[PDB]
This record gives sequence, C-alpha cells and structure tokens, in this order.
Amino acid sequence: GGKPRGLNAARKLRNNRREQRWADLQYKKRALGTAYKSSPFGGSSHAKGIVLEKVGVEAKQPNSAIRKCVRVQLIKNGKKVTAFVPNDGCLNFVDENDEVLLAGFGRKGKAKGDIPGVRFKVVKVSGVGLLALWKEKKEKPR
Amino acid sequence: VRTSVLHDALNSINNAEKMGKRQVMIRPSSKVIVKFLQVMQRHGYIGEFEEVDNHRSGKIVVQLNGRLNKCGVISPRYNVRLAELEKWVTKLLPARQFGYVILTTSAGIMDHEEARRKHVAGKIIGFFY
Amino acid sequence: GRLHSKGKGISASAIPYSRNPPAWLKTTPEQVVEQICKLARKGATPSQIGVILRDSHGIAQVKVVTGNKILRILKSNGLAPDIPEDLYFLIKKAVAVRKHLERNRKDKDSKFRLILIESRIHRLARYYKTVGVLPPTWKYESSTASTLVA
RNA sequence: AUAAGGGAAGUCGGCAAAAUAGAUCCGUAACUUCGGGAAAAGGAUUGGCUCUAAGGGUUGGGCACGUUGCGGCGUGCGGUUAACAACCAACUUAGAACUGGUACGGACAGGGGGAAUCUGACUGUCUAAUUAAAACAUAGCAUU
RNA sequence: GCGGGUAAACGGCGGGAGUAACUAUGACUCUCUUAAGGUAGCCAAAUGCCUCGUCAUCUAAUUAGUGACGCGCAUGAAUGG
RNA sequence: GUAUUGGCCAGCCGUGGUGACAACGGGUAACGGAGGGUUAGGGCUCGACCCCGGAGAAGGAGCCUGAGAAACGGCUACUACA
RNA sequence: GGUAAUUCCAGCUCCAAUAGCGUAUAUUAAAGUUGUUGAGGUUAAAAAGCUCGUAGUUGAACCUUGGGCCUAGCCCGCCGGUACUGGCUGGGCUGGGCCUUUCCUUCUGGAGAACCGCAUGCCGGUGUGUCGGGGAACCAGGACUUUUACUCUGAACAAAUUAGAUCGCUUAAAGAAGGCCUAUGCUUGAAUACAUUAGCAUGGAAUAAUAGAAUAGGACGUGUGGUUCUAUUUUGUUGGUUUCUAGGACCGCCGUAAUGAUUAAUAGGGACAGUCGGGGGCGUCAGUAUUCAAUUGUCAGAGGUGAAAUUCUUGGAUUUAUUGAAGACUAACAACUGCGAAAGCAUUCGCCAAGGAUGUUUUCAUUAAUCAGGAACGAAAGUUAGGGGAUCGAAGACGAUCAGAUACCGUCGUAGUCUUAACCAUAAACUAUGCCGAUUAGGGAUCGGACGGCGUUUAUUUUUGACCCGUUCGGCACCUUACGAUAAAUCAAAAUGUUUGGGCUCCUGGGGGAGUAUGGUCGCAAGGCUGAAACUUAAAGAAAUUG
RNA sequence: AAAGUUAUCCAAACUCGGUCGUUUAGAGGAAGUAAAAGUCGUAACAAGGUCUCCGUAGGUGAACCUGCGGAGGGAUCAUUU
Repeated sequence: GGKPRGLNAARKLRNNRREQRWADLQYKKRALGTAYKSSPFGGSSHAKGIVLEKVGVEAKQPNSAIRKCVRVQLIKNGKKVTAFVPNDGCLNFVDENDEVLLAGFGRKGKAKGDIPGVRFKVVKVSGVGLLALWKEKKEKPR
Repeated sequence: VRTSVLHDALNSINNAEKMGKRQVMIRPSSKVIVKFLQVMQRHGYIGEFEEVDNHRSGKIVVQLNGRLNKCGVISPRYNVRLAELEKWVTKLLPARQFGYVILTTSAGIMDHEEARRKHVAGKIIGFFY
Repeated sequence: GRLHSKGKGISASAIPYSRNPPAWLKTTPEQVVEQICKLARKGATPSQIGVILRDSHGIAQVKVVTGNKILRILKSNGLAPDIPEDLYFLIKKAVAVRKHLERNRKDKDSKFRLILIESRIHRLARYYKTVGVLPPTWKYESSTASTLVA
C-alpha cells in the first residue's frame, strides 16, 4: 500500500520499478556483467589449461579424506585455478603438462559438497576423455 | 478530503448489509449515485429509495432486502474497448451466469449486457452482484 | 482540520432552510441599502457591518431582504476597500510580530510563528492575482509593508 | 671580446661567463590559512607604403500683436523636425591589399625554469675596518 | 627549628630471570628497587660513539640525497612536542 | 557556390538557443525493423544471419570518365605489412 | 563409510526413456521471491527527529427530465395448416416519426415527386401535357458552428511468419495444388481475421477539463444619421468627371427584452464574544538546605563499612545557639491530570507579542490534500571567546578486597556542571505503529466551553461562585466483548483484502564482509550526508509448548 | 598546344607538449575470512553473581571500566488520612 494510483502517474511507476530492481541479486549481477570481468572463464562454458602439479585437499569438518585436486594454468589468459579429478583412482591417468579441459560443478560459481575453494572439474586429458579411459574403452596416447 | 462520493455511498451500503440491517443512510447525493441505484433497483437487489432535499446536497435513505453480496467501485476510470470487454467479466464477476459490470458511455450509464446488444463501449465505473 | 495545526473543531453557523423574510420585518429593501452605506463611510469593514444590523435592530440576513450580498452592494456604490479585508488582516498581524521580534532577538518560538503567517499570505495572494482582484505585478515587500496597514 | 665537434667528463661545490627578457592574443598543475601559488609551466604575432571603418564640439528651428536702428526683449500659443544643415578639432583602437636576399622590441633598455629536504612564521635590526645568519625584535599565549 | 602549599619556579622521569604443539618473538608471571620510573608523539634528524647501521629508490659505478625500520652511547612536551 | 532550398560559405548588424517533462557527458560483450523462445491473463528475454533500409572493402585524404561513383576484381599520395 | 555398509567397488534381479541418453553455460516458467492486474514495513529485512513549501500527482454538489400517440426490423411462446406458411389486440429487443414553452442553420441552382383541378379515353381510379398552384426527399455550390480527451464505423498501409478454410503428396512435417466420361475437351481454387503507437475522415454527447455579459467594451432591428475604401453593366469607343446603386470597416440617436451574478459543503480562510493552560521572551520577589568564615559553651574521640583502613583531633575535633557571604536548585500539594510541531515546560509579581476549543440567523466563495530538491527548530556530551566557580565529579593520586583488580567499596580531586555571543545536527529523538477522508459495539470515569433542572450553602448576598442530576461538541486514557484480523503475543484498529482499486510521500528483498574502502560535499576540529566490490556460507531470525 | 612556373583551397603524415581511460611492479604499514591439541582472562545468556542496551567524552594487556542524558526489549501493569 501507498502506490500512486492516478491515471497520469505512469512516469512515477516506471521510474520506481527501475530503481528498486537493483535490490535483486540475480538481476544486479546480470546488468553489471561481473561474469565477463571477474570470472576466470570469459563468460564461456569450458576452457583449456596446463597442469602444473598435483595437490591434495582435506575435506570439511564432519568428513575425513583427501580430495586430490590439481593445479592448472589457463591458456586463454594465463590465470591459475584448481580443479577436482572425479572418480576413483584417476590421478594415475594424469601426468605433468597434459593439456586438460575443464568445466564447472553446476552450483554456478559456488563450491559443491565438502571440498573447500574448488569450482572446476577435469573433463578431458590429452583429448581422450576421462570417463572413457576409466572404463578401458580407449588407450591414452604417448 | 472527499475525493469520490460514489465510493463512500457504496462502502456504507456494504457495511450495513453485512451486519444484517435493513436500511441505510447516505449523506451526499449526486446524479451518478442515483443513476447507479436505478440499475440495481431494476434487477431487484434493493427496494425503494427516497432523497430528502436539504439545500446543500440532499441525503438518501435506501431500503435493503438481502440478496446483495458486494458492490464496489474502480477508482481509476479506465478506457475499455468493445473487444476487450470479456477480460473484465472474467476478473471481477463470481460466475458467467449472473452478475453485472457497470459502464459509462455516451448513451448514459448502463450494465455490461445491454451495451453488447447496442454495440457501444466507454469507461468502467463499478460492479455489483 | 486546520491549515497549520492539529485541531479538528467543527464550530460553525447553520443557515436556516427558509429563504423568505419573517412577517414582522416590515422594512423595505431600499431602506436597508441606504443604511448600509452610512456605516461603511464611517469606517466599518463588511465583516462587522453585518453584525451591527443583526444585533442592534432587525435584519438577520441582508441577502434575503435585498437579494444581494454586502460586498457586492458596496462595490456598486464606490465604497469597496482597495485590498480585500481577509488579506489586509494577515498583513497587519505579520507587521506586529516583526516589530516585537527585533527587540527580543532569541525568542525562538515567535520566529516559528512568523514563518507560518507569511507562508499563509503568499498562498492567499496568489489566488487573488489569478482571478483579477490584484494586479499581476503585486508583491509583498517586507520593507514597505508597514505603510499599507497604516 | 670571438671561437669547429662534444656539452659540467673541470672543481670541495656550475665560482665566473652564456642563455631568457618589451607589448598584443591563447593556455596554465599539485597544494592551500580560500586571500594565494601565477609573469606558474608552454605557444603565436611585430618593418615600409597606399587605403577603409569607429570613438566629439558649436550655432540655427512655426505663427499673432507691442517696443526698438534687416532686428533684441515683452509675451499669447502650437509643435518634438519618423533628426536635418553649416563650421571647427587632437589623439586612441580594429581590419584589408601590395612590397623585401624571411628581415622587423633591428642600437639602447630588458625575469632562466622545474621536483624535494633542514631551519626561522612574515616586513624589520646588529659586530663602522675579515662573520648579515638558523642570531635579536615582533604580534599571540602564560605567570608574579 | 617544628608543621602545610607550590613545577607555563630551578630541575628529574630504573634493572634481573622464566614463559604460546617447527624455529623466532614474549601478550603472561616472579624478583630487587624510590620522590616518580619517559605517556601522546618523533628519529642514524643541525641531536647515534660503534657506522660508509639494514631494506627500497635514483647512477654503468654513489662514504652523498629521499622513503621506511627503532632497547634511542646521550629524542620528548611554554628549558615547549 | 550547388542539379535546387538552407548559417552550406563571404562581408555587415542584433544577443540569443537547450534544461528536473532529465539537457550535456560516460557505458554498451549496440547495425535498426519484419520477427524467434517461453505462456491463464498481464509479461520477461533474444534478433551477426535467406526479406526491407544503412555503412565498409588494411587505416586516412584527393580525383578522372560518365545519365549515375568520392568506385577500390578504377587511378594518385602518406603510414603499416609484403 | 570407524568390521555384519538398503548410499563406495563388483555379480544377480528390478525401474525410467528408447535410436537415443548424460554433463557444462545462457535464458523462461515455477516467482504473489519485483507484484499496474498482484506483493511486506508493532515484535521476523524496513515509517525520514519534527514542521513549512516549489516542481509532480489528485481534487464536493449544480444547467432538458418525464409523459402522451403512430410505425418498421429482429426473436420467443401459442394456435392451425402443409423444413414451409399465416395469425395472436402475444410478450420482449433494436430503431424511426409527431404534440407537450423544446424539432434541427441558411441562400442559389439542378432534376423532379406527393397532394390538386383542366379536357381528351376504358372497366371511380388513371398515362393525358414541354398545362400550372407545387417543390417530400435527393444532388452540386456559398455562408454561419467554443476548443481538447474518450468511444463507434470507415479509408490508407508488405511479402514471409502466427491463427485459420479447401484438396488422401500411400499417412505425416510440408506443398498450393487439383478434379471429370475416355475425350483430339471442360471446370475450379490460390479465401478470411489479427497487428495498433502516431496521422486522415464519420456518428454518438454520459464521464473529466475548458470558453462566455459586471467599470457592459454585451445581444437584436431591412428604425434612423454620419465618414472611409472598394466598383459590376446601362447610356457607341477611349480618356477624364458626377449621380444612383451594391459591398466592407467604424462611430452616433431611438426602439425592442422577464434585460446579464447557481448553492453557502458537519471543505477551507478571516472577523467578533466570554474564557482556559507548569506554551514562549525580558525584568523582579521568596524559600529551607549544602559549603565557608566570625563569635559562644563543654571535653575525647569523630568519619565510613558486611567488617576495616586512608583522613580530622585538647594548636579544642565531632556537637550546641546567634550572625554574614557566594553560587546552584524549586521538596510535600503532584494524579492512569494540563500545554506545545517535536526537543520540552512546575516559587511570586509587572510588561510584550502569539495559540487551541466553544458560541454565532457575521464575511469571502474553491481559495484544498500530500510532497523529489530547498528551508526554520532540534535533549546530553563536545568546540571557540569573556564572566562565574557553592555542590557533584570523566582524568589523576591513595586505602582495602583478591591468586591478580589499571574495577565494583572509601577519603581527596582537574575539565565539566551555571550564564552571554557564535558553531555542532546526532539519541531505544519509541506509541519500535507516516498524513487527509468515510463507515463499523456496549459501558463507566475524567479536563475545557455551552444549554436545561430540584435543592443546599453563602456573601451589600440576587444574576454569578461551590455541590448534585441529564444532553451535547472537542481532547489524554480505560474495562468487557469478537461479527472481524494475525504465525502468535495481541488489536475499536493491527477491522471494512483471493468476494483483492478513496488520495499522496518515503523505505526494505537470506546471513556475513559493512555503514567498511574510495570519490564528492558541509564543519575550527571531533565528525555529518551520499555509499560500493572482491570473498564466504545452509542457515541466521520471530511467536509459543514440554523439560 | 606538352614540360615548366606564380597565388589560394582540400589536406594525408611526422615531431613536441597537454588531458582522459584500461591493465600492472613496489620496501614498509594496517584490516577481513577460514583452519588448528595453542597462551591469558570470563564480557554476555539466571537478579550470569555490579540489571542489560542507546548517543557522546575520557582511560586501560584484552574482553572492558567510568561520567552526563535517555529507553524497558525489566527483576515492578498495584498501596488507601
């Protein structure tokens, strides 16, 4: 209650909606284009990078395990990120300087599960595909 | 200050009917109020009404007989075409069989059903069922 | 309620339904008009011209007896005041506050009242200009306002 | 007083010398006690000759009577020349053409500038004959 | 002589040991000690002996210059900061 | 002067024009439209791309012929490549 | 998931879609979590400290209604007859004509009807004819008509696309094709609606604005005078001149007429009368108390605490009576009471200007509501210069307590506490509840004004004042109830909201980072106003129930 | 009538200076978030053992303490001549 209701008050109603629309969080990040600027990916879906070293990451408080992440430097703009290697015993397939391909966890810029500070996962290594190697459908080229 | 005498009359009638009385008094009287009551009277929703004449504006005493659920007013008098008249009856009428939407046109104020017969349109001012 | 207040009083006067003089008046309309002009020349404003007639002898409503209002009657006889009386009294009160204010510099409450009174004068003067009672160039100058009252 | 090429490599130290300089028009930062800094920094023009335009002063104003050696006053009026005519007089400012061995504040006269530190607030004063300064004085503040 | 007041009066304003799941440091604690134990600030400064102190900047090369650090031989509040 | 109007340009003379009903300036991962996707109604979002209009031929300027070009599968000059 | 894993790695079995299924990013629905339709603001996120006011939005009622006849076009019911047809004094719907004081502008021309007679001819009607009294309607041309918004119907405007009609491409997404006996032939289709803002015409005349006669500068007349301009053809032709006549502009005299002004809002402003209040400013008067000082009498302790100590004392402390000075403050009366825009305001008297309510057969006539920017006031502490400095007491110094005590307790004590002239602009500035207007239920108390009444009291006494009973207008509040509202606590508003629209301004969108960084602006300073992002997280929070 | 030549106009390009925008190195200083067997106290929730909170000013290893003016979201809806 308290809106202008007259027949010639179309200017105030249109102006008010424009100003208060910024209080929304989903719309505010769309208008300013933060993804184009701050996100390591240039607003894209995938990216290619070079593996630097293998790192183990501890799980959060209730759990206890080693998550076995990896360090990657992006070819497109030279930034450095960390990515998670899914499935059981798959670090064995990746070596140093292996040209991996990455994607997201699907939480749209937030960490998934108990893994802290990790936002990406490895999809392909040496252009073969990680899951295909796991089921012994293909052999990794030398 | 008083900006819509029509709303005051319709609101006062609605309160008295909901509490079960039989008669109502309306302090200011105008042509639109009287022309509105006549449409309601011809459908049996009220009985006789009489307008006592003081020299300022006069008053009205209406006689109720039940049968009335609600009577409201739309404050911004929108402009409605003939083709879009079916949008409104879907909004503020309980059912298609009965109920009336009051319009004002160049041929006097009238309900939404005879206006279709005469093929006329205008402005919307209220409703009752 | 009130223009500048929070009160909501309803004190007023009730006009009788009848529009005809009482049978005991026995006074012609021409005599009343001549009676009005004599008092106006003595100095009375239209405000208390009516109350003298009502209280002292006879006429209760000048309009019913003669068909015209007091201010309309005076104008046709060349006796209308130069400025309307309602605006004249507002000017007179504003002058008296300024004279008192300069002697009592830090009376902060009376300073608040003066802003209200002057704000009421500007609103009322604008209405008179747009109807033609006052010339379009009329302005309320605080420096020379003291001459208008007296 | 002048010097090819280099331009402080000299020296405790740019000591001495050189460079800038008038007027008209553009442009001008940090900081600040909002007064300053400021001529900040940094650019353009300048002769001769033949022309054009602008900036002023003085005296004249139509009828109708009376005085007077073509006229000076007394007046009685009317009109505001859609501002005309004659004469007189110095300088200051702006613009155009042509011209030259591209020169012109042609001698004289005539500021080098910028980024920072230490120290006294400023103007002022003293060891005449080796020391002019951070020294003395000052307004302001406090005590007896 | 005995007893009070006064620092914009003259002037003054400290040492030794332990101690935090890698070293290091010491918020914390015991101890001697008197008129009080240098507070806010500031610094290799015209005030620092060791000293051409350590780090950065300026240069091909700087005992010089500037910005930081401070147990300061021997900075410091109208002897004014 | 131009195919013609026009402060389009040259002289002389006035002091104006836009703005809280948002001027001026900055952003656009901006060619505009017919239209695509998603739906109770009201809406939100996309449109380089077969149709219509505008602009460009590595970056800028200049010009010849001709009814029609400031053309680049036409010419001249500079800058960058070769 | 920590030794019998329905959740990992495997073997069986089963479920979902199926020539397809999974994953990442963008976008829509779900979202009434962006809310014009349609969203919260007492306590969960959120009403500016308060008032004035410009843009902007919004604004009370009133001017030709009704009635009486005729007639048409479309439906239904009924009757009867053969899907058809007629009728109902059929009842309805839409429309067109007349009289009621109203009806419908006007001139020229065109062609020509109806109603009329004229004579000529058939079985009381008719072509009669360049016959005339005569133009219903129609067409073309000229003049007059307050102006916008709104709606209805037309015109003009692109193909494709969307909706949609037709035809068995073997069905279908498509396509615009096809069909008939057999034909040296015939025949058809390639519709229609929508866009929608702006622009051009036509009918309607409710709703919402606007204009007109008040210093008459007003309307009308073949009434009657003037002075100015223009000049068609007629007197052969041209030029010059005049009269009459026709038109326009302007100004007099006379006549005609019902000669021209809507209410006075339980809207608003102003005036008047008797009052009321701890509202504001300046001056002045009074009260005890605390501290200090002087005089006076006596003699050993006084202070303070749960208990002690520091401190003061025969240089007479503490206590007792009289007198003096200084600064601050107004006890009891004092309350579910009063005034002010809020902050706030309490001893007496004098002066100065202001305000609410009530009363009224005064006056003006829409002058009004809320407000982006803008402006006035704004406790306490704090800041700049003077005056004052009794009491309390930030900082500071000591005594105890305690393992420690930079505190709570005790003795001292600086700025400050008060006032004049200028700054500052923030509070749990709270009713955590914005402003105007309407309606909705019972009750008893109370403050201010008016009106009515039976008595008591009382005075140089009546009328007035005090007390009692009842009605009414305006306030600060309270009790019961729930037809209502909410998650609940609870509420006469927090009600009249899924059956949702009386007007207007401001603010909020999960929790942190954060009222922080940076830029701007105001200030002497302390600081005020405006106000992000990176990053991080699955819960914070409100009301009530059992332990 | 070709080469050549005089004076305007349209003007690419380079040099120097000013100004605006984006990205990025830096001794040292001061914050935020998370993690972990850390050290020192016990400020808040009961009258949390000095009732809690708001504006302002000062002080202290740290939570915090004290002065002045407010609020009840309190531990009181209440005391008579």
